[PDB]
Amino acid sequence: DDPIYHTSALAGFLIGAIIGIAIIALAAFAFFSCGFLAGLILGFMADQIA
Amino acid sequence: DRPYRIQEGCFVLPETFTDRSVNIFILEGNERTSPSLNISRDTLKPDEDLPAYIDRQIALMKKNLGQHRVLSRAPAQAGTGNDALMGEQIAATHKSGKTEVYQRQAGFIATPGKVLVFTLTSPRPFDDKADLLWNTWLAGFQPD
Amino acid sequence: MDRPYRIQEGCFVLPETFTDRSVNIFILEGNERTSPSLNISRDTLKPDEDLPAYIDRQIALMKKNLGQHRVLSRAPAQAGTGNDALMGEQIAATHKSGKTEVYQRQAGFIATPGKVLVFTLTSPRPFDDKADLLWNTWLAGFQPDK
Repeated sequence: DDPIYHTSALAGFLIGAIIGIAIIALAAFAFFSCGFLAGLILGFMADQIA
Repeated sequence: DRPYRIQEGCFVLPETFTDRSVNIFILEGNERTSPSLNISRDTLKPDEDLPAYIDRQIALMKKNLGQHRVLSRAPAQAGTGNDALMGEQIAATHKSGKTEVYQRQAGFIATPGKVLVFTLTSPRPFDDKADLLWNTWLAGFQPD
Repeated sequence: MDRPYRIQEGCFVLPETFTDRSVNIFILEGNERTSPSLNISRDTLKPDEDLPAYIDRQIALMKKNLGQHRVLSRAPAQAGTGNDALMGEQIAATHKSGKTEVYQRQAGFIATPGKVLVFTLTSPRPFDDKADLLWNTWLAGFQPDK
């Protein structure tokens, strides 16, 4: 059930759309898109639509 | 044993892996005020062709994003000449609080069952520069 | 101007002013339980920052942004084999996600001057022999672009 380890809807157009808005609107995304924290990027993305 | 290529080199993976990589390109230091590019992947459901997949993606974005609006949908092409990929593109808007973004997204079947998606995002309505970037980006793609 | 950029599916041209923040994500299939996943990310070294200092900064970022981040080990790491192999550093570390303890290995390497390449394995349960072999098989098979 966890998108970090399983296929999910966080793919394709949906993740592409979320990534774009996050870059502009969420300062924290700069940290979750590089370095060690990026290992959990899909967990961060899931939280943006929950 | 399966090879995989990234910009920095190549390696091998387990045979049954699913690629959910997201390529992300930003103008650093102006990330909130400049266009960004990203590339994502997806897998078609059984008996699901690309038009039905995009139908499904549009509904997912309306359900999960803020005031998602699809303004247009039209054919798209990734690459040029014999090796080009056919697909569809949309132009859309959605919001996160009082911030509105503008996006163009195009999806293509790269290999059987596998979708490749290109997304351009801007914090402002697309000007001529942003339209040029969109078209040069897609036209320059060379499938392996 | 526009420079080439390579992905699994092909290549394209990218204006040289764009910084690459791609995150590769590889979802593996489980057996009786959920399987670890693999991830590759990028970063930029600060001026006069060496790799150990960069790793320190990353550990601090994980501590600030996650729950109960705990380093279990830190040691040298190697990406690839032969003359072109990259020498770097790795950690093993856990953190809490809801009610569950997540296990990670993360290794950083200076791939090109000023540029860090990070390899990550994430598991919802303690490492086992299978997960350890995956980690070392993956790192050993990396072939840097020459």
